Amino acid sequence: TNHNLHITEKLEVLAKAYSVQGDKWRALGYAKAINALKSFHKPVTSYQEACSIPGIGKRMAEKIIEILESGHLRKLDHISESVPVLELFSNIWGAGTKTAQMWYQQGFRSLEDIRSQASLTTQQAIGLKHYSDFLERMPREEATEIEQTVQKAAQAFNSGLLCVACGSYRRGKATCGDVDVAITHPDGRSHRGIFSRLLDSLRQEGFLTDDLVSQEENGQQKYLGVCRLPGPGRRHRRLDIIVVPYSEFACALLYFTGSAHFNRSMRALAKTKGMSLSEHALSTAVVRNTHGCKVGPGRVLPTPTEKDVFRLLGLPYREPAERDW
DNA sequence: CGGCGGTACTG
DNA sequence: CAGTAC
DNA sequence: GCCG
Ligand SMILES: Nc1ccn([C@H]2C[C@H](O)[C@@H](COP(=O)(O)OP(=O)(O)OP(=O)(O)O)O2)c(=O)n1
Ligand SMILES: [Ca+2]
Ligand SMILES: [Ca+2]
Repeated sequence: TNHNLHITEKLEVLAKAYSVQGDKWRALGYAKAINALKSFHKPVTSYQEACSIPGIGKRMAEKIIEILESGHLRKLDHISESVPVLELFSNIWGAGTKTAQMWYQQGFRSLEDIRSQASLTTQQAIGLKHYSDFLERMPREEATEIEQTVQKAAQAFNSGLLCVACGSYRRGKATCGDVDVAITHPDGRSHRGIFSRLLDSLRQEGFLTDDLVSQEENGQQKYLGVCRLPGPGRRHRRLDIIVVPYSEFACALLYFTGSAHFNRSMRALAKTKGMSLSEHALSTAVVRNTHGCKVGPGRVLPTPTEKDVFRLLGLPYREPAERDW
């Protein structure tokens, strides 16, 4: 469906360069531009046509036409030499751009330098230890196996527990970066307490190997960690689990499915219509002072299904595969 | 030009 | 609070 | 980077 693949391919490189350098807004504009380019019903044939597309302005149109007519993008040949290294360091889970810059500034140029000389948080050490595993997208069959491991451990405490793999898996992609499992109960009550029990059950199976984010003191809806399927040669994989009350399930699912750019656009649109959208609920506009500052949430508008959220936002419903932005 | 999603942990 | 993540 |  992407009729501008040669253009978007080269735009994404520049976008990634801006991203690993910490120019997050520039990268955002690029992301919206590239998404708009991939959804266009036709290969772009002129500057004027490109400019008429939302998300694309003069500066982006210049590059689009440059790639269209020459087949190349000169700016790519002028990208800083630090960028491949900053990208290398950014590929470590737990390490972002500030950290990458700092490491580069300290002279580090390889994962080996990071291993032997760099100061690493617990999360960064886990990310470094499983660098290759976490960087490799898994086949969705493996994601299925992981999801059903979690589901099997969950429904053992309560067979009525609903478990849905979200993220790229739910959007139907052939490969997944990590497994995203949402859990709830139509009951409305028996979703409570299952967090500790599920985590313990998965730990005793030897399924969970590392924890990145899990605040267990709190009787907590989110877990970020690492798992590995039983059997020889199995890779470590990133696993994220959310447990939500049924009344929020639709917004949770929607959030979890994404994609992230889809979520940002949808929340922006909600904001323009005097509403607020989060993983918890679709609500009315947040409460503000004389100053523009927010001081309180808006009133929750009940949403049993994703379609209800689309409805209350005045949007045509889209299946998960149509949210793959 | 200023704003750019809404949220949550870790240390 | 800065950084990072979903 | 784009948009209003
Ligand atoms: N900045 C972000 C990152 C993620 N998400 C949400 C939407 C995503 O779909 C979901 C899962 O995040 P992932 O990092 O797992 O991204 P995907 O599953 O969509 O793709 P991938 O296969 O690369 O993991 O969380 C979001 O709202 N905002
Ligand atoms: Ca994922
Ligand atoms: Ca994830």
